Amino acid sequence: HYEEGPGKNIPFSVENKWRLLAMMTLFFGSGFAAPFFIVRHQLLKK
Amino acid sequence: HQTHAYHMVNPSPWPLTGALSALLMTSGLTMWFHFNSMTLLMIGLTTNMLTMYQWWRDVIRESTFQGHHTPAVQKGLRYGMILFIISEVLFFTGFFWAFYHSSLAPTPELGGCWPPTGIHPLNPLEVPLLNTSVLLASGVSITWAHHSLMEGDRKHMLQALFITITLGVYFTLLQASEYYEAPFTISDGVYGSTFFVATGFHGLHVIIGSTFLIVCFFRQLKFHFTSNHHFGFEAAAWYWHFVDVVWLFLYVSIYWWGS
Amino acid sequence: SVVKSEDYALPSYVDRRDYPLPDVAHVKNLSASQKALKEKEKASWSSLSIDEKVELYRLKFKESFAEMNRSTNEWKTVVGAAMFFIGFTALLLIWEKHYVYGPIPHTFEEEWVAKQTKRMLDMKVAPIQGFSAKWDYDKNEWKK
Amino acid sequence: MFINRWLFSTNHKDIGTLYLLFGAWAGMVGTALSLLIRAELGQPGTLLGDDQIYNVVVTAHAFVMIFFMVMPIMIGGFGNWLVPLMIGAPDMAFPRMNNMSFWLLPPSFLLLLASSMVEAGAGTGWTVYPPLAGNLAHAGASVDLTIFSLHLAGVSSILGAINFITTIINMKPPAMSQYQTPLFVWSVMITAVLLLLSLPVLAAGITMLLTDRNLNTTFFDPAGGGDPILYQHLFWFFGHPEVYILILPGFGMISHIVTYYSGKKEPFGYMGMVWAMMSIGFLGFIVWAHHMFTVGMDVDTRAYFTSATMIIAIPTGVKVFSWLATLHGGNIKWSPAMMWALGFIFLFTVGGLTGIVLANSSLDIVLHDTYYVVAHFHYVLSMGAVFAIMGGFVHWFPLFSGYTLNDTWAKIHFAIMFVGVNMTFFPQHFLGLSGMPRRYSDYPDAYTMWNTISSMGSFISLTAVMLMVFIIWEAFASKREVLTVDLTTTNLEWLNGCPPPYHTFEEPTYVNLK
Amino acid sequence: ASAAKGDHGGTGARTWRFLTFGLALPSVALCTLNSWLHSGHRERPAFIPYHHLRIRTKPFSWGDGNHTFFHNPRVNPLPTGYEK
Amino acid sequence: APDFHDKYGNAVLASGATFCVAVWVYMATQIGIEWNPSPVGRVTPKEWR
Amino acid sequence: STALAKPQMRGLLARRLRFHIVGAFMVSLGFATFYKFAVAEKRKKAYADFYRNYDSMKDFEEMRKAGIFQSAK
Amino acid sequence: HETDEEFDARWVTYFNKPDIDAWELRKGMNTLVGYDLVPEPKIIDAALRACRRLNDFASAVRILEVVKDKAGPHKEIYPYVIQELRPTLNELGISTPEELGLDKV
Amino acid sequence: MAYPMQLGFQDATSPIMEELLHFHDHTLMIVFLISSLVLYIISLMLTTKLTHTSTMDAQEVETIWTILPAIILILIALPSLRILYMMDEINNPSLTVKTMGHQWYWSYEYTDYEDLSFDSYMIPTSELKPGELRLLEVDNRVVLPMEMTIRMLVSSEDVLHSWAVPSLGLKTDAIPGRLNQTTLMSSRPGLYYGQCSEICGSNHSFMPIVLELVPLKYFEKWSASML
Amino acid sequence: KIKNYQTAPFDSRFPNQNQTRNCWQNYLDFHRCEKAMTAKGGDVSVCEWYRRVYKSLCPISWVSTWDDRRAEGTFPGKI
Amino acid sequence: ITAKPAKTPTSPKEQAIGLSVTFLSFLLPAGWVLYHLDNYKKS
Amino acid sequence: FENRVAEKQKLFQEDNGLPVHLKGGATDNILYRVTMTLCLGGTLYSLYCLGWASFPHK
Amino acid sequence: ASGGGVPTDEEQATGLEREVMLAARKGQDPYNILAPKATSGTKEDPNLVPSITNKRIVGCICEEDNSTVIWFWLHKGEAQRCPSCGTHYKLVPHQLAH
Ligand code: HEA
Ligand code: HEA
Ligand SMILES: CCCCC/C=C/C/C=C/C/C=C/C/C=C\CCCC(=O)O[C@H](COC(=O)CCCCCCCCCCCCCCCCC)COP(=O)(O)OCCN
Ligand SMILES: CCCCCC/C=C\CCCCCCCCCC(=O)O[C@H](COC(=O)CCCCCCCCCCCCCCC)COP(=O)(O)OC[C@@H](O)CO
Ligand SMILES: CCCCCCCCCCO[C@@H]1O[C@H](CO)[C@@H](O[C@H]2O[C@H](CO)[C@@H](O)[C@H](O)[C@@H]2O)[C@@H](O)[C@H]1O
Ligand code: CUA
Ligand SMILES: [Cu+2]
Ligand SMILES: [Mg+2]
Ligand code: NA
Ligand SMILES: [Zn+2]
Repeated sequence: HYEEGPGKNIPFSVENKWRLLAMMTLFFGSGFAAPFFIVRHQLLKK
Repeated sequence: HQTHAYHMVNPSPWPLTGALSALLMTSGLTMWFHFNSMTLLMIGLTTNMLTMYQWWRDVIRESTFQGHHTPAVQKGLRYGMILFIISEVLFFTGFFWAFYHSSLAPTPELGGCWPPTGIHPLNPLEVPLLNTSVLLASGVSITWAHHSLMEGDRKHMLQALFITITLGVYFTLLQASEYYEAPFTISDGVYGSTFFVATGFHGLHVIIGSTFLIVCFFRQLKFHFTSNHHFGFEAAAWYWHFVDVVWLFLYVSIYWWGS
Repeated sequence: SVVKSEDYALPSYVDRRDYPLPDVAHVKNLSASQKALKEKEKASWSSLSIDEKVELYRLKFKESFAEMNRSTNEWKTVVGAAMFFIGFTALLLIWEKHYVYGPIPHTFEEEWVAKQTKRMLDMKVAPIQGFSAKWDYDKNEWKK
Repeated sequence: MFINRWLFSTNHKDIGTLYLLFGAWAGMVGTALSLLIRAELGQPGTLLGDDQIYNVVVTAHAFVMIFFMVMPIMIGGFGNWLVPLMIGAPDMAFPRMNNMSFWLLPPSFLLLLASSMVEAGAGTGWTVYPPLAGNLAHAGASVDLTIFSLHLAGVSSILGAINFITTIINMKPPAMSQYQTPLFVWSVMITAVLLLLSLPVLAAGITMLLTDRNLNTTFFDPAGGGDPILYQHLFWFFGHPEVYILILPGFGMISHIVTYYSGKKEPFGYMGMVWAMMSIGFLGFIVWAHHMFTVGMDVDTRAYFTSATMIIAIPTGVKVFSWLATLHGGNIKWSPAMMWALGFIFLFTVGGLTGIVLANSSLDIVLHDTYYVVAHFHYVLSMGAVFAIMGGFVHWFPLFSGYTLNDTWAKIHFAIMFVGVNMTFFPQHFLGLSGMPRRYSDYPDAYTMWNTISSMGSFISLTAVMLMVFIIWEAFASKREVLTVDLTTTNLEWLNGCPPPYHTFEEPTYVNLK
Repeated sequence: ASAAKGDHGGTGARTWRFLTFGLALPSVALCTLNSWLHSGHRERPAFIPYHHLRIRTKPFSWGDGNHTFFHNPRVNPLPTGYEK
Repeated sequence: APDFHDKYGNAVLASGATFCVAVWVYMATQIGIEWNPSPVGRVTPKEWR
Repeated sequence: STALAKPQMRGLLARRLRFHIVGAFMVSLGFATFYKFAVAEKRKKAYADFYRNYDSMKDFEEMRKAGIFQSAK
Repeated sequence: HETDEEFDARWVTYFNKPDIDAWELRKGMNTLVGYDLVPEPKIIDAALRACRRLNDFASAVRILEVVKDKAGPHKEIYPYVIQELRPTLNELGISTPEELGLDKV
Repeated sequence: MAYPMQLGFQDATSPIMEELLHFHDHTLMIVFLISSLVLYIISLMLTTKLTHTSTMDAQEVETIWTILPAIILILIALPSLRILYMMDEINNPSLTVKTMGHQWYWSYEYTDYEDLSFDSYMIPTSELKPGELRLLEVDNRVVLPMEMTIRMLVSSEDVLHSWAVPSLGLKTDAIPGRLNQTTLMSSRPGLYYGQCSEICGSNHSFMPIVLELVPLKYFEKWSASML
Repeated sequence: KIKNYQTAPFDSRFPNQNQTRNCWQNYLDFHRCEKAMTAKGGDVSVCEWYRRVYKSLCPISWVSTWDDRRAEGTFPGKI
Repeated sequence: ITAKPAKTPTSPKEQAIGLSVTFLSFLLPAGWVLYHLDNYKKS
Repeated sequence: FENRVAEKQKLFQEDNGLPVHLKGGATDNILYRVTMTLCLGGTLYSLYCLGWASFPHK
Repeated sequence: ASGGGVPTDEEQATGLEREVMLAARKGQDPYNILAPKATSGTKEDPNLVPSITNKRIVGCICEEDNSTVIWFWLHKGEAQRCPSCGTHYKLVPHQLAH
């Protein structure tokens, strides 16, 4: 069966807070960056 | 061990393959409309069929073979099917609204009349009347089928269900032939637009409903249904009456009143 | 005293103004002298000392009303920190002005504005209340 | 193991969590798009380019905030986590179909991103009106991708609505009548009914747009006898119920949050609250043409839509007053969740009231398609729905995760957000009254002051959004494990611990009929 | 209404079969007769290039882009008129 | 026993307020932002024709 | 060594509510009076006074001589 | 509902039940403080005597605290009540929260 | 036009716009009163240590809080609907003018007697004459007679637009295949500005409307000189 | 003769905001009248009122397309 | 609510790091895009 | 035809720990692998297609 | 006109469906389909709450038509009282599956 309890009912690891910081940073930061890069992509076509 | 009566389902890949197949079909349509290619689309349609097949197979495994469909579970499925049908009614409603809007206020481009200048409607007393008698008759044979199943009569169930499906197939063949014979097309302004899209989604529902009946027919051949437990059959029957009733509204509105 | 995760289904202790008598004692296990104290509590309370009374109270409850209802200096941290981040936002605006925004249109130059303002006045823009109404056409100046 | 659990889930808590993750990621996208808007408008002139790129940004902003952030968080996230727990059900009725509602969302979002990458994107407004959205003024794949995106999100929500309705009607303890279910559960059921009825009508309308664009139908094209106005009616027949869909689960969480932090065992006037949500749900289907007061409609139609729109104030006023009456006499806990809720009550009321202004078609002639409309809906959405989501998130995060947030940080976050959204939207009322239109990349010089202030406010909200991420990181980084929760006797969702086990209510609750 | 027949003592399988073969299928047989009689190709109308008809705002994604999906040469003119 | 707020509250308030005022006053007045205030009582109308 | 008087002990929250809701009502009337004087009447009298002796031809003539019109020099 | 005197008598009787148990003691107090009133001295008198029969000194003190709390900013109430309770406090040997130092933060 | 830091409506130029100002003052007063009462009650609910947490009876105070808002709505709807029907009243115009939306400019047609029509485009920022308004000026203004009832007919030849002039209380969508009617009557000569008010693509922001109101005699000579 | 026209008057048949049908109907009436007059041996001048009304109301591009369509044999209205 | 003390306490310093890294992950990529806007707008 | 439901009930209730979608035996596994391959493959291909469509071909 | 060949639930129902059906025949409710009827709920006549473990969540609707349900864990041992109305409940642990 599955792991249960705090920090185990989630699809990401919270075992190491620094690795977690990196993941959260990539995850939220990719979301926030995407429109800027899409704008840039549109700008650079015509 | 649980002491309630509901079904905890085994973790399943079909939701994911279902969702991806929706991505492949919509991408595929886009690719087909804009980049002259059918490949994404065909792959989407294939995974879609595979998903439906396995998912519903599993539902049959869970119920007929494993016994998870207690009355509380069956009652849930009932509400599910009723709600689904309601959502399908509202979908059609939008097409009828489009039809009544254009045909009640025909614009100057049409000649300011309905049917538009240069449109020659099908005679509603011909094949469309036949189509009506076919669906109505299929509502009767499917009721005979239901009653036979409840009375425990295997042979007459199969006979009435077979008749029902033959009628569905008949309607479909008549409609294919009408589509081909029609002197107006989907590109003939709002008349052809409302006609083909409305009756076209309807024809699609007849095909789904007939398929659902065919599944019931094979499940019955394999003895899956009991005289009291046969929700797959009731659901297909509800869905069938729904398809019949939409036809009646199409007939009265578009073929008869809109001619 | 010590509360565990796997006790969530048990009656628990709380300090709340509106639930003065919680479902369990703050302290359930008793030392030897604490047991003797619970015995002495069965006789007249007048023979209990002040210290003993306080100790009975602290066996039963964790914080007094005065302790639980106390106010804190949290507001200073909250307000000060909010001002800090709002402050930090102005740095982002400064960066944006310097590196992202070009010059604004020439219609904001002072002479353009003076000319536009005369023209708005000549056209009696908002003459009832909004704009021209504020200009004295007789004395040729803004209404004092 | 990982794939079985997170890609093949049939568990309502895990699926809730996937929704919240998806919703939080969408929120970052929606925030970025809104900063692009406000950077373009932050000084007079052209920053990005002409109105096309600009309105591609505006259109994506709206779609992302509505379909990818708010609905998934409220309905998919909170609905899935809390509704089965609040009625003591072992899961949703259709646990596997529930998973497909989730997995339809990433593809739907991918289609939206695709439309903004191909050609020049869909710069149509989230309403996607023809003929601008047609195959001549928006040739190529962008609008078709947007339509298909909406189809997928629509299917996701219709199957979700069927799942919630069945679960709530069918899976309560046998002794629990519908008048013993919590207000949040009511709010989600009413939301699901509106979804079931309204999304298929949108689906019909956009399918007709799709066929006009690709199959030479002419539903919306005058040359074949169609009418662009028919699209507006089909869209708004969905779109007004849609805004009630966005706020109803928020009303539901506000009721729990306010009852909870007031130290109350129950919300004031329970049956009044059920009545008010039902009335609002029903009335929200008969007012759609208030979105159309300038298209040229008969005077009596306009009189009817003005009057029927206004009547909505009455059941909504019952809720606002019942929230105040729930606070009354409370042992008030000043928690971050409660601050969110108190801001909700006030700011939602403001935005509701400016909606009442707009309901008057006479005045709406002058306000329609101006920033007065933008100010109205951002009070109810970016303060209303968003505050309800933040309130709910901080209140229930310890249930979902088993960890606590730092309350001081959460209060700091609230304070920054509150200043930011008000700075952003309040000056837009002035811009609207004085005539600044919607969907402009640039404005006459007179409007410069309020636009500058408004952009500054949006930067302050950005700061609150970044701080939020840090705050969630800090909770997970520190691992303060929850011990005791108060008021479990009237908040069943907490009674199995934090986080609750994977399988809860394997043995159902015992409730006597008496 | 009440139709013009009777039974109602108990609607069962026997009754619904009675209706299937005694009423519904005979109706289908009658309409089939009626249809496979009033058929026969009616003479196609003069072609007039009305602008509200034969709409082409974008080529169809099949064939040469200019034929509808169930194009019938006999009865469906192109925007430039009937085919050869 | 004194918590974070007892020990740092006054400093976080004082220096947070000071920082926020300073950097907003600077941003508002020193970097070329055009606020476009009312001409009323400030602009002398000049001939344009 | 004086006793204290029995104070009011019941309905303190209700009493406070009543007092302040009645206060809120009085403030609302005072604001309605104020607003219907500093805003609504002010607006009607500004329009009324503006149009009382307004001469549209003289207004046009001033605009014309200032050179604003395409159709009138 | 009922008159003030009937309400008080009902609560006096509740707490005066000779064999009142610990659960009823708590249930009574925790219910009582939900109401919009500070309980009359006679009600508190009976609740304190119930604490005595249950051998629970600490709950007697907590009851006096909740009286104070229920008065909110009406600072005249709590000392009036203590004044009225004084013979009972002396008889039972109940020290007030103030005499115990429990009013200090 | 709007002026810097404007808070409210542009000054009314037509009797109808004046009517909307008074009706908005009336509604705004109600909005302030209700939202300030809500804020006040919130603060009242939150500023006491007195508590009352037991079950509160609701079916009494619900009357007040349904009847009072009902009365308030009727007090809004009454003047709202009076103005709505006023705006619909038969007036007999002296003149009919058409405007057609385009990407991205307006055309005007005055075809009562002669065949007059012309295009009206934004003056580019680089070509403004001194004191002209960025984004607002057009090359050819809509000259109209002041103090006269004019019927404006609005349509489009491409996508949706919307024809608006805030000072006159006007906004009428421009829909292809459709001919929408509104009436216009300026109490004063002058220049009255508006902007396209339906998203219509790349230059939506840059297709303004400028009305020039002058005496009938000047309007007639201008019309003739414009053929 | 009975004229002195300023613009098309209020017509109780088309009292609302959408005037599309007013334009259209007056266009058809003018051309119907024109055809009746040109045929039976009479004068087009009796058609004049319809001509003025439709000219006032109808966008130039509509009248112009309708005229091209009548010449082409594709006008969908009945004249 | 009551909770246990942090299992892995996050000190003032560690918070300053997570907060810096968090803000940077939002500010740097958008900043880079915005800063190079002109380079994009004509190239 | 004869009623063989009892045989299928025994097969699908076998206590072998298989999820229902694999419990029919080796063919379930094959059909699952075809489906998931087509879906994952098709999705990568749709991403390739977006990549292609995202750029002008002048 | 008539014949057979359709299995009945008695012959063909299986798994949990079959268990619910056989239990209902003996008048039993091991899968909690029905609402239990309250006893008077006194100390002497407590509501008897079956369970397969040593605690179970009770929800008490204290008075007919209350919309608020009071939820608590009921543990094996002495009768517990609803914290709102005091009615008594007693856990009666074990079995169901023989
Ligand atoms: C959460 C989303 C949300 C909600 C809840 C609402 C709620 C309401 N909205 Fe709004 N609205 C939008 C989101 C929402 N809106 C959006 C997104 C648009 C723009 C669509 C677009 O074009 O893109 C829009 C547009 C819109 C328009 C069209 C304006 C235009 O385009 O010209 C109108 C017109 O009537 C309107 C009205 C209302 C009204 C009357 C309510 C009412 O439900 C509010 C009722 C609430 C209150 C009144 C406050 C509480 C009550 C009291 C304290 C009691 C006393 C009050 C009185 C006595 C009046 N809204
Ligand atoms: C839910 C809806 C929603 C929300 C929240 C917002 C939020 C914001 N919007 Fe809005 N906006 C719309 C829906 C919304 N918007 C719609 C529908 C339109 C009309 C589109 C059209 O015209 O076609 C629009 C239009 C619009 C315009 C007008 C564009 C124009 O007319 O040209 C502007 C300009 O200022 C604007 C700005 C903003 C800003 C600055 C925010 C900011 O306040 C945002 C700050 C960020 C947050 C409030 C969100 C974060 C929440 C999360 C990140 C999830 C957190 C995660 C968990 C709790 C797990 N928006
Ligand atoms: C025989 C009766 C049964 C009907 C089904 C027939 C099979 C074709 C497959 C499509 C089924 C889909 C249903 C409805 C879709 C729209 C139009 C289909 C109705 C139809 O078949 O119309 C045909 C037009 O075909 C066309 O363009 C069709 C071209 C096919 C393109 C399909 C377009 C797909 C559009 C996808 C939209 C899906 C979105 C739905 C969302 C549901 C909610 C999410 C009529 O032919 P014609 O030559 O113009 O006139 C006859 C002249 N002799
Ligand atoms: C070319 C053809 C392809 C076209 C595409 C669509 C294709 C066909 C779809 C046809 C649907 C087939 C559905 C078969 C479902 C079989 C599984 C089933 O029927 O499962 C039953 C449960 O019902 C249930 O889940 C109820 C399941 C209900 C499914 C509803 C089906 C509608 C699908 C609509 C999708 C299209 C969208 C519309 C487009 C606008 C099992 O319970 P029982 O029957 O009581 O058995 C148990 C007894 O044996 C015990 O004694
Ligand atoms: C709307 C949300 C966004 C709000 C505003 C963003 C806040 C500021 C974040 C700073 O981001 C960086 O700023 C730089 C300058 O400060 C950049 O350096 C650039 O400019 C330099 C300094 O001139 C060079 O050293 C480098 O080559 C480089 O490209 C740039 O790369 C960027 O990452
Ligand atoms: Cu034309 Cu916007
Ligand atoms: Cu609406
Ligand atoms: Mg509009
Ligand atoms: Na700009
Ligand atoms: Zn109870």
